[PDB]
Amino acid sequence: PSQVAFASGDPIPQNVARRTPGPSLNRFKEMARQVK
Amino acid sequence: SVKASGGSSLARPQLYQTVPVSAISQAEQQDRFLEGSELNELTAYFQSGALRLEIAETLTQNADLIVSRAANRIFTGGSPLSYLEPIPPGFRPINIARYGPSNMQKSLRDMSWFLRYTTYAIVAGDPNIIVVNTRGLKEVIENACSIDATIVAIQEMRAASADYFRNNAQAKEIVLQYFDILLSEFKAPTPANKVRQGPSNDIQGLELPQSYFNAAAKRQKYAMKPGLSALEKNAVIKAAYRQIFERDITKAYSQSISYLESQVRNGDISMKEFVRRLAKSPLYRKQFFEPFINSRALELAFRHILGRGPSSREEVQKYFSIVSSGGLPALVDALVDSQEYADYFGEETVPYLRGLGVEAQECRNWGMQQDLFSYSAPFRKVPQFITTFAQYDRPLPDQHVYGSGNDPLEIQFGAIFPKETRNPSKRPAPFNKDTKRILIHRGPAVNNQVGNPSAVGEFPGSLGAKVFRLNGGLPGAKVGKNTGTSVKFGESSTQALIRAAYRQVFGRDLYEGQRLSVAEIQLENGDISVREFIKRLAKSELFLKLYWAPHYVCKAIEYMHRRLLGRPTYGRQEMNQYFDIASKQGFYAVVEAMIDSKEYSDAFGEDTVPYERYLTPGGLQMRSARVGSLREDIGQRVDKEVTPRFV
Amino acid sequence: MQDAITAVINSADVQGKYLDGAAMDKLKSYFASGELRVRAASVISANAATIVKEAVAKSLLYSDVTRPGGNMYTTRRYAACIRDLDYYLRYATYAMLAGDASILDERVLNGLKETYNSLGVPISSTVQAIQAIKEVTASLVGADAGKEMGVYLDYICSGLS
Amino acid sequence: MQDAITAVINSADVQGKYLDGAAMDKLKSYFASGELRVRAASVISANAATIVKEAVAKSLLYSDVTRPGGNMYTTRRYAACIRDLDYYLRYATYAMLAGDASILDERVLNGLKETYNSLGVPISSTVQAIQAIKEVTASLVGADAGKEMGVYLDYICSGLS
Amino acid sequence: SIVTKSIVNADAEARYLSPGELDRIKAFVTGGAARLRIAETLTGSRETIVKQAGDRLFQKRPDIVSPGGNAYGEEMTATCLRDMDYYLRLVTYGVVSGDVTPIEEIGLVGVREMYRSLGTPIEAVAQSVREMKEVASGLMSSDDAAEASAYFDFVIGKMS
Amino acid sequence: SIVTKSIVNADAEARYLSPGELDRIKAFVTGGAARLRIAETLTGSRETIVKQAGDRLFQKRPDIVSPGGNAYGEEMTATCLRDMDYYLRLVTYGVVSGDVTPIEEIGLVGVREMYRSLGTPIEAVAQSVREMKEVASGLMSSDDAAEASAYFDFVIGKMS
Amino acid sequence: SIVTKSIVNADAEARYLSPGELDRIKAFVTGGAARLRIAETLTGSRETIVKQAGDRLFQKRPDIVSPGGNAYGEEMTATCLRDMDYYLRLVTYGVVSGDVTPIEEIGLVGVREMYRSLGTPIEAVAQSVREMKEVASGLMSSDDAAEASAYFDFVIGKMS
Amino acid sequence: MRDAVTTLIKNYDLTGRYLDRNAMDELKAYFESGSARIAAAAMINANSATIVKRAAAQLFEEIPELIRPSGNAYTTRRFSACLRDMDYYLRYASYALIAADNNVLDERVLQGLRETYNSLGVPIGPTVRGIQIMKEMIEAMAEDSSLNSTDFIASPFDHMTRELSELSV
Ligand SMILES: *[C@H](C)[C@H]1/C(=C/c2[nH]c(/C=C3N=C(/C=C4\NC(=O)C(CC)=C4C)C(C)=C\3CCC(=O)O)c(CCC(=O)O)c2C)NC(=O)[C@@H]1C
Ligand SMILES: *[C@H](C)[C@H]1/C(=C/c2[nH]c(/C=C3N=C(/C=C4\NC(=O)C(CC)=C4C)C(C)=C\3CCC(=O)O)c(CCC(=O)O)c2C)NC(=O)[C@@H]1C
Ligand SMILES: *[C@H](C)[C@H]1/C(=C/c2[nH]c(/C=C3N=C(/C=C4\NC(=O)C(CC)=C4C)C(C)=C\3CCC(=O)O)c(CCC(=O)O)c2C)NC(=O)[C@@H]1C
Ligand SMILES: *[C@H](C)[C@H]1/C(=C/c2[nH]c(/C=C3N=C(/C=C4\NC(=O)C(CC)=C4C)C(C)=C\3CCC(=O)O)c(CCC(=O)O)c2C)NC(=O)[C@@H]1C
Ligand SMILES: *[C@H](C)[C@H]1/C(=C/c2[nH]c(/C=C3N=C(/C=C4\NC(=O)C(CC)=C4C)C(C)=C\3CCC(=O)O)c(CCC(=O)O)c2C)NC(=O)[C@@H]1C
Ligand SMILES: *[C@H](C)[C@H]1/C(=C/c2[nH]c(/C=C3N=C(/C=C4\NC(=O)C(CC)=C4C)C(C)=C\3CCC(=O)O)c(CCC(=O)O)c2C)NC(=O)[C@@H]1C
Ligand SMILES: *[C@H](C)[C@H]1/C(=C/c2[nH]c(/C=C3N=C(/C=C4\NC(=O)C(CC)=C4C)C(C)=C\3CCC(=O)O)c(CCC(=O)O)c2C)NC(=O)[C@@H]1C
Ligand SMILES: *[C@H](C)[C@H]1/C(=C/c2[nH]c(/C=C3N=C(/C=C4\NC(=O)C(CC)=C4C)C(C)=C\3CCC(=O)O)c(CCC(=O)O)c2C)NC(=O)[C@@H]1C
Repeated sequence: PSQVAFASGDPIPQNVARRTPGPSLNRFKEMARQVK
Repeated sequence: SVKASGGSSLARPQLYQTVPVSAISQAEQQDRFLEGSELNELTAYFQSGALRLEIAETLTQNADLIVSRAANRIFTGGSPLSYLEPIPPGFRPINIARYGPSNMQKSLRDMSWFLRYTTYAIVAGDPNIIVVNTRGLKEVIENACSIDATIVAIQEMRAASADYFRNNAQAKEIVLQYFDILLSEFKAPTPANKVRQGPSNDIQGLELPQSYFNAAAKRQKYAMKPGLSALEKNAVIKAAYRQIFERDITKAYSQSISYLESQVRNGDISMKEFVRRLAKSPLYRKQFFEPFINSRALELAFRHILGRGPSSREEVQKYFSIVSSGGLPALVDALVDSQEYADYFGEETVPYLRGLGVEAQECRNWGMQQDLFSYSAPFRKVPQFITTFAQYDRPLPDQHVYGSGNDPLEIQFGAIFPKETRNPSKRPAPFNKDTKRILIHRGPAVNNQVGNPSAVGEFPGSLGAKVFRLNGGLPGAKVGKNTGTSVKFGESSTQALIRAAYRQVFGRDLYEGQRLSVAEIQLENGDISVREFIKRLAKSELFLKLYWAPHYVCKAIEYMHRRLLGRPTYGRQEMNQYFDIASKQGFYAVVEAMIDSKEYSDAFGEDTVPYERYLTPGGLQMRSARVGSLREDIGQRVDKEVTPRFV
Repeated sequence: MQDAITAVINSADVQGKYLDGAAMDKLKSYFASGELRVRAASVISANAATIVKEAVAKSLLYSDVTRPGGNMYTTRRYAACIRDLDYYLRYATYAMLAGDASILDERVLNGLKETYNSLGVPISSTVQAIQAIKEVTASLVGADAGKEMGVYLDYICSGLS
Repeated sequence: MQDAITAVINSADVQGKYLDGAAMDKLKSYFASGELRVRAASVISANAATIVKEAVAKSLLYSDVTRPGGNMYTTRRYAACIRDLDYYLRYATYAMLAGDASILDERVLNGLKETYNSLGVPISSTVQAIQAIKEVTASLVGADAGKEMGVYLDYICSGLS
Repeated sequence: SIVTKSIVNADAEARYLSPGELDRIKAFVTGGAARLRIAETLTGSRETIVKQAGDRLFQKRPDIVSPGGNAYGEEMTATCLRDMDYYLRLVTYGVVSGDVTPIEEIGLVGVREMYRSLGTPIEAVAQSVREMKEVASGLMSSDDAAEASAYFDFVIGKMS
Repeated sequence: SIVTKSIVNADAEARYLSPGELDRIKAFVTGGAARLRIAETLTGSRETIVKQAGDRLFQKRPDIVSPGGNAYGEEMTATCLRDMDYYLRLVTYGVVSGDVTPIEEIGLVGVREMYRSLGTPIEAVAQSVREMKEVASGLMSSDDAAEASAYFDFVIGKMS
Repeated sequence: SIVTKSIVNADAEARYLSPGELDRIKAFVTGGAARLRIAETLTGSRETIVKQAGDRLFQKRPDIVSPGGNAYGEEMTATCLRDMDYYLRLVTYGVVSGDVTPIEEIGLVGVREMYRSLGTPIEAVAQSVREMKEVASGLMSSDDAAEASAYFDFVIGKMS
Repeated sequence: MRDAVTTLIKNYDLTGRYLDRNAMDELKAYFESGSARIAAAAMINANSATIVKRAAAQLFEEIPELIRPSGNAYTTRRFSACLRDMDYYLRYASYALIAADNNVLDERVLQGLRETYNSLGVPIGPTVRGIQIMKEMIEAMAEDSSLNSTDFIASPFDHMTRELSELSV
């Protein structure tokens, strides 16, 4: 009977990843590769 | 920038339909509990959902293998998987190097995203996510990608997912049909866009792609056909009551006109004629005409009959002229016997609320229609349409930068603010940073600091508020009146100053156990100045409790500025300043900042008690546009009453 | 503002009745989960800047909102958005401590929607931002505390919507 | 406020790119007209009270507005109308120097209608008085710069509609 | 309550609650069971306390129930016992809340202006609460009544 | 612009533009071709100046690119060079407008609060503009370099 | 101290101490021996806390010890250990007082202006107290650690 | 809806003035430029679909995150809606070109655009960028075509940029 517990029981943690620089900064990613 | 704002209420478009979403919303629109049908929709889905988890889990894990076997078959001349992010009609294998890296990156990710949306489709249990995202895709992909290569790619994935899974015929067929839908929707060319034609010259024409109206939950459309069994006929009539009265009133209060119900059940009068007679009935008149202004009742009549808000300024102007001429019947007649009504609903179909998902929407009456489609619309008694439409053409109104609600009533005491919830009368206006509000000076018009900044510390001479100053010598300042002198005359003057200083910080005179006795006697001894005394009364825990704590942060800042400086804030620049202090430092520092401001020091010295210096135009209108106090020469032509020449 | 204790008192005061058996049970329910609320508040107090940091990092960073033309491009706007998120987290904590969302009505959601519409702030973007708080909060605060915090943050979302 | 320069800066900033060839052309066009803009401003600066005087004498003086029963009858009201026309000439010069009517929307026409309706300021008579300024300014400055001034003076008039 | 007062003080300085204020709430929460016992005992004999303390009041200050007195008459004595029941109810709210804010907001703020307009001596109402304390302390145990009397003492102190 | 700040100052005093103020706009419009040349020079090396200033910053302050730093990894270093390019563009807008208000309103007002949330050393970004100034002066003349430096120094001064 | 904080709050409203305020001092004075036990443990093993938490900071954020950082060299590392020793001393003063005012008056008010003039990242100093909390909690009993960490978390909260 | 003629009428009607020398000259300037305005409108009517698609393709290469996940141009549904919006802006600029007035651009486009885009979560930055890309696409094509006047083409798109975009400074 205790299978009904979805929102009443323990909530399942969801993995939300950190937002990363995208292909708009491909110019700067190229610059960061040459800055070494 | 735009001078008016209708509001930006949260829009929630349905991106794709699921089985639970399809089941729940079906009875939600009908205003029923989930019956034996809609429960069985879920029951069969929840049982199959366990299997549907096993479909995806295998396909999510082996996702790399499926796309690898696909790309190798389609693309020739090297390895397509170098940079990873059955029936051939007549396809030619595309070269890797010839296609280019940028086009190859698109091609690879789409092949993965096609499979990704297939996995979401099984988990959702409805191929709606496919139908939407695949229907109008053939045309846009044709330009720089071969169609013949895509069909065999999906067909490869169809076989790839079939062989890898292969559990049961009750299990694999779900994978097969959803892939079969996927290829058929991709083979299908882009359908024609839904064209919302303007009903008249006043309203603009719109267009919506055949994809947006494929997911956004279709509004249940009921049509009275004469042959229908009386159960679904009852469902049509209940829906007609749910449209006109916003709710099923026949279930709620047993308020129903059976006289009209009988004629439509037979087919004597059409649904067009039913809506006509029901909206001119005393049942509607009492509820949606009687409690409302002529403008707002018009706005409600729009959503009940046409199923939309008034679209243009000219439309409100036209339909208000109708409701002024013949009233409610004439308004109803104009709404039903329109070119729009007979185009949408015709004669048989019950009117339905056409919102964000149903049709293409115009960027004019967005937030005005959003609040109208809500069930909290017949409580907003302030018109939202005619107000915004008129404010659109006009410049920025006399208003606080953070809305009309942020403005307190210009009264002696009590911070009274218009509530957002209680009687919706929110009037947003796009105010920018460097926007100074025009304020009317209490004293001389020449003594305004906007035009005369030198005359900021000039006292209003029987034009504005009375100025309280510690000009006279405080009692027991010098040791001239030694020991005695019981009748020291300069004692009542400083006590009247204290009371006025209390009256400025707190609009009203305080009680016995509220007066700060420590601060009073320090001023009376001459230990602290008036500037420090005003600061201490505003730094009091009572001022925190009475004006700061129960009110909205920026409402509390605005009222404090109207009490300590006797002036509303000019705009954003000042409001943002004190709001920044309120966030970091707190309430006490906001008090400190308003007292230690240069403008405070210029207007009021160390001995000067603050006073009302500037009013809002709306505030002065409340004071001097009543029956009394209003002069004869304000907004009236004055004729010189002279005795006639025969007299 | 009123808390869970004050809500019981004010309900008894308006009727003019002494605290009855049902009222005593309502208070005991709050006193059952009170140590949990205090411990929950101390976690948020420590990670005040940290929760806001990750919330922006998971939703708002490297988006069209923070990009030029957006409503969170300029540093003055970015700081103003951070300021708002600092307000939302603090007042949610107060409401969590109180056990009542009456403070959120009085202080926050009295004229927030009218302010945001006048400013031209995307409410859709803020709802996503406060939803981003909800996950980061529950990661540090716990499950039962995360459920409590999850309600009041959704109430801020509900008021804005 | 926004001038013709900051309007180009604003447009380039929200795009998130440096000032292109088209952006440079818009600046050079303003700098070419800038010589006429400063010249006109200096003459209006020196002849400030005289333009108002001629405008009041043209429209307002020896009328029902200045006579008893009118709104420009009282001395505190007369000096207010002088100051009002002192605002209009000053801010029109400001907008003329700027090259944009942004300042007029932010300071001048910012709830001006509701101000004038509350006090009982004649809307028709004030518009004619600004037109009286427009005619005097054009005759005093020139046919090119006075017409250029007349655009912003008509903007105040159309804002009072 | 004490939760409300702490939050308002915290919002005044625009900061999260100090661990001193956090320790204030948690100890009140754990020591709340004793506070509910006080409220139950005061409610249990609410018609016993008011009746006894009223009798103590009209014996100590009989000029109140003499011609010229504010509570002179069968109707006026009844209103006085009604007033005494209000303050006893206010005490029960105060003990439960762990703060004197609910007593202040309802039945202490503007009490001096109220009893002045009615023509009631404020020192006599302070005496009625003082006698109300004595009867209540007799019913409750030593340590339990001692922390309960503090809420009575505020009502005395604010009025007298 | 130098116009906007002149208007604001004149509006605050409620007066027409000063003969001194009008002469500064006169000197601005005549030297409008000169300041647009500096902007084109800065735009010309939009990927060269910030590149050189980047290399010079990461050798002077290697803690930035070291583990535990704010700009650790190729993704975060890209964001640092993005900030470099933003501020260089902000100076480019500044030299064109001849004012610090088109600079401050974008990326100086509330910048300490801005970088605090990201956990960025503000004094390191102050050195970022310092290195930008030196390279920009290198790829420029002498007389126009001092005019460019003045707006660069404001970006340094308000940040540090 | 919690006594002083109570007095100044009562003096601001010009009133005697609240029944709750007097009870809190009573609860503090009874648990004063427990607060002394927290101090005696932290003062006894003071050098072991700051050394471990210091090293735990240096492994987490090595950019501090790396060149370009604030605490570069053995002398500057010893200064960072001293800074943490000073802050651990503030916590011990905080727990005996029962309030965060002693911590505020010495080493919290105007700390952001201080470490700016030193060029020290304040978020790294915030993380050092976080590590100091972790080692101290593992040193002494959990019932005393929960009380100790409450004052530690305030130092973290005000720092960050 | 108001054109350059109606705006000038409304301006003179407000003051109650007959059409003077300045009024007649402004009308004559419209009527002489009108031939170029229709010819410019004939150009964009010919290349309505081609410009919209190419300007989008340039936009999603400038800002790639739009067509990437969490972007508001990711799905086909969103891609069709964005190209529809790009079609709208070109269509209302088409009206604004002949009208020589930005009232049609204000009334039916810009008035409730900010409120809508903030509701669904549609970006306002990439939008005005996409409008400005279209502007550069028209101007270059108008330079290629035999057109005497091309300066009026920039006017509606710049007004679309000015009104919709956030006030940076
Ligand atoms: C005449 C005394 C003054 C005056 C009036 C005026 N009114 C309008 C237009 C409208 N009138 C209303 C008001 C009402 N709606 C209601 O529900 C009620 C109560 C039953 C009333 C009286 C509204 C909403 C409108 C708008 C409809 C429309 O566009 O006509 C105008 C026209 C203004 C315009 O063209 O925008 C006028 C002039 N104003 C004056 O000048 C007189 C002193
Ligand atoms: C008594 C006849 C009835 C009554 C009164 C009542 N008033 C308040 C509080 C306020 N009274 C006002 C009104 C005014 N503001 C003004 O400027 C003037 C004219 C000089 C008046 C009369 C205001 C602003 C308030 C708000 C708080 C304040 O005092 O500043 C209350 C308390 C309401 C509350 O809940 O706070 C009451 C009860 N109500 C009755 O029951 C009587 C019939
Ligand atoms: C951050 C999640 C997002 C965001 C926020 C944002 N808001 C504003 C503007 C203001 N916010 C408020 C609102 C409040 N008033 C109150 O009383 C409280 C506390 C309960 C709040 C939260 C106010 C008053 C302002 C105006 C301040 C000012 O004048 O600057 C902005 C600033 C926008 C601008 O400068 O025009 C921002 C950035 N918007 C986003 O883009 C984020 C997704
Ligand atoms: C005579 C003593 C001096 C003088 C008079 C003079 N006045 C004007 C112009 C005006 N005077 C007023 C002033 C008032 N009218 C009012 O309503 C009141 C308050 C009751 C006063 C004091 C006004 C408003 C006018 C304008 C006239 C009109 O109605 O249109 C003039 C004419 C100025 C001109 O050349 O236009 C004159 C000559 N001048 C002197 O030299 C005497 C010392
Ligand atoms: C003269 C053209 C006409 C006229 C004017 C008139 N105005 C007032 C009063 C005020 N004028 C303003 C308006 C402004 N203040 C600002 O900040 C701006 C924007 C730059 C303007 C234009 C204000 C605020 C007032 C109120 C007083 C004050 O200065 O604060 C009056 C007096 C009204 C009264 O009864 O007090 C008058 C007469 N009216 C006419 O008759 C002319 C056609
Ligand atoms: C390089 C000099 C230093 C550095 C940079 C760095 N910055 C961020 C994050 C952001 N940078 C900004 C700042 C701006 N945006 C603007 O609008 C302006 C004014 C024109 C500027 C300068 C913002 C808002 C961000 C957020 C990212 C985004 O907008 O998408 C980071 C990333 C850190 C993180 O992930 O939290 C970095 C690394 N860091 C250093 O250590 C250098 C000294
Ligand atoms: C050709 C062999 C392959 C191919 C190439 C290709 N793709 C794009 C870009 C897009 N892909 C899509 C499609 C989708 N949208 C959805 O909702 C889904 C899930 C059902 C998919 C797969 C869209 C809309 C685009 C455009 C957005 C973008 O730029 O990414 C291109 C670029 C188009 C152009 O020339 O402008 C190309 C060349 N895609 C295929 O279908 C083949 C596997
Ligand atoms: C493409 C340039 C960008 C983009 C577009 C986009 N918009 C929506 C949503 C809507 N678009 C509008 C706006 C208008 N309709 C009008 O009448 C006018 C004036 C002519 C405009 C500009 C409306 C009303 C909607 C909502 C309903 C509808 O589609 O008709 C979407 C859909 C968002 C969703 O996912 O639900 C999109 C994708 N988005 C981008 O990212 C581009 C920068």
